[PDB]
Amino acid sequence: GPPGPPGFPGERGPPGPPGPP
Amino acid sequence: GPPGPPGFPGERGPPGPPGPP
Amino acid sequence: GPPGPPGFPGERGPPGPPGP
Repeated sequence: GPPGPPGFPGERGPPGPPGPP
Repeated sequence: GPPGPPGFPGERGPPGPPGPP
Repeated sequence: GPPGPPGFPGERGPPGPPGP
């Protein structure tokens, strides 16, 4: 048969690194 | 034939950008 | 039929905290 539907999106990424001084 | 099952979940998103100065 | 393709990537992370 035909392929199933696409899976769900992943979760959100982690916070970025601290900013420069 | 019947369509297949849903796909695997997406991967986690990328890390965020650097914070402000 | 075969399983569907994997999902799309998640949301971009939040910006980082202010620098020193």
